[PDB]
Amino acid sequence: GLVPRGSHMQADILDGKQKRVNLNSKRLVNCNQVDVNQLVPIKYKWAWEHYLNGCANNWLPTEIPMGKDIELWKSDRLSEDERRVILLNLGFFSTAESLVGNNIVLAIFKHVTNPEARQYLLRQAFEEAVHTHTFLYICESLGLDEKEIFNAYNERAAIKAKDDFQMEITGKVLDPNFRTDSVEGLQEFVKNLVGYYIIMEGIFFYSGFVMILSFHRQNKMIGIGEQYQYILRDETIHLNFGIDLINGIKEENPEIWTPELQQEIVELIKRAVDLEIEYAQDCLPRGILGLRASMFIDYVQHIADRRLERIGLKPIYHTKNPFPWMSETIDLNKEK
Amino acid sequence: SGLVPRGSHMQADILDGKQKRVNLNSKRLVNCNQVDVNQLVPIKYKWAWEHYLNGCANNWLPTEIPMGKDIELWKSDRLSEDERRVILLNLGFFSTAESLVGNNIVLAIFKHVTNPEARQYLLRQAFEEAVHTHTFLYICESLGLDEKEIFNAYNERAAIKAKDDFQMEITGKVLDPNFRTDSVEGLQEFVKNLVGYYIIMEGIFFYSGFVMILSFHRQNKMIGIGEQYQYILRDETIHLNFGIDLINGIKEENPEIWTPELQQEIVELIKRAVDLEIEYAQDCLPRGILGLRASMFIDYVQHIADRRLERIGLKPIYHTKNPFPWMSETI
Repeated sequence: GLVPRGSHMQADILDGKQKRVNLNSKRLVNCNQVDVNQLVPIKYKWAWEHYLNGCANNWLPTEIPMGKDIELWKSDRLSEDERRVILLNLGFFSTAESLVGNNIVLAIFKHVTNPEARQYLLRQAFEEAVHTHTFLYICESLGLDEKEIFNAYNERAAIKAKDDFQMEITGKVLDPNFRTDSVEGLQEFVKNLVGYYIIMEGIFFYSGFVMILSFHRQNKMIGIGEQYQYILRDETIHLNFGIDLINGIKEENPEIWTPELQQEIVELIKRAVDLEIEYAQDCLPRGILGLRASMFIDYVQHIADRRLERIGLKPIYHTKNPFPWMSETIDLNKEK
Repeated sequence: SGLVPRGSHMQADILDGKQKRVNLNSKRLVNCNQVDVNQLVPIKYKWAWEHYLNGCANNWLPTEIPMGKDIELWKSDRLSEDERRVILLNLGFFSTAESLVGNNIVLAIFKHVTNPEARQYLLRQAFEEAVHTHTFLYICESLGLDEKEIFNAYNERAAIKAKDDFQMEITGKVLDPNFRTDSVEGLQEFVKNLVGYYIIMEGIFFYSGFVMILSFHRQNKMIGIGEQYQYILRDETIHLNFGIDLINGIKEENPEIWTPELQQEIVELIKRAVDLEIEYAQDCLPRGILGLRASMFIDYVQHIADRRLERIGLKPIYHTKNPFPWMSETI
């Protein structure tokens, strides 16, 4: 257990040694008593593990062949109703990933005063960029009008409704005056976290996944499908991290978790469910093979219940999952 | 290139929403509030997108690089006290330097680069900083170093602190929650931050260290650390090229900011960085090690400074030769 002479670096600023970080002084928010620039010693092992797991999931949209997708898209084989599902989903996702990425950088990162959690955030934000690249790649491959697709959240009411809601639940976290060192401020911050991790990534995205992966299972648009499988694998970790972060902040700041905040989070999730159901209905006015709006009523309620449970809230809908295969692809894409 | 099929268009039910489609010619690198920043398309800055694609093609993780030979050498008496000093001081500086760079991308740069393709690159770059930070943790754990001792070096070692303090100063007022780039003064301050982090920190302050560590690698010493630094160098080369492109792009779009006064201030900042970096090299090398002496870094740091100056349209000022020409070899 012995190293040779000179294996330590020597300080010439003696008072500087006090800036070594006390592990137990570290906190997820409002931590100004220790140096946030030093990674060590790691306190939140869960955050570090999410980071390592994400790093092991590198993929690039350009590694996935689109030849069969292009051939199918350009043919007359797809019904207009099938195309409608694909186009609306691309429309929503093309900008939703940028909304998530921008929120990580511009809202979340400043207030998560912890280096190991920030490491994960940097991986997460980069993954959003990869997802955005996916939608560009799909548009270019299929010869879609890229501006029509990317502007969809400004042109289609059911998509705009979801993203206007997102803006509302973002709160004032972007404001130069926003701070998390009041009870009210930290509560607002937690609502932003619920909005992005639980609602946008955990409910809005998972519903899109069923629509697209339903095509994949029918051997239609399998290039898009494979890309969405990779996206789902990432989003599984994003969600797990977000849940851990919310639960960690609650534990360290129990005064924020009032009946009032609890009830508001429940109402926000209810509003998300209604908006996602309305979106599914816009995607499926008549339904397509293997996909009807009524199935999404049950599915969206089901997953909302699962999200509520994970952050210590009671399930409210009690519906069953009409897509058992999603759980099996969820199983295959489970975090280590 | 096939025909657009019937029914393959997304139909609008908000009729005036079409106005929000982004006009290519309206996009700008800074102060762009006339178009929607959330939509990537249409891509204007091809150079930014190219840097993004290049970074994505460079994936690596430190845990993929075996440390067995490095551990054996570190435990042996075949590495001198002086060689250990060079390694430890560099690990000390780099362990927090990448966190500083990444934090600045997120907390200072991203908000004000009002362009989605440039932001795609920034997210890739910030993730690469995280990979580099991981690298230094992994080296510490592999070699059984005191991790708190290494990561706290920038608070404990004067020559390291001097570099990072200068870095805090040149960061300017960009972190002020009310800082804005929509004035000549504001944009000049922002450009000074870009020079500070891309040119000075990533383009000069990393370079004595690269030379020192890669010199060990060329002598077959600590080849595990060496390989990790080779991957870091590959990333850092793209970081620098992006930063130079961004600075030059902002200048082109806002030429009124590039005043003789600003040009002179930037030269003076780079001169101060050179002095600090030479002092850091002197701290690493109180005595010579094979092919490395403190005096060599006077020539080298000045040489690379001249190269950085040229790339952002400023005249070289030192005119020194490069004593480490092998740094320009491809691996």
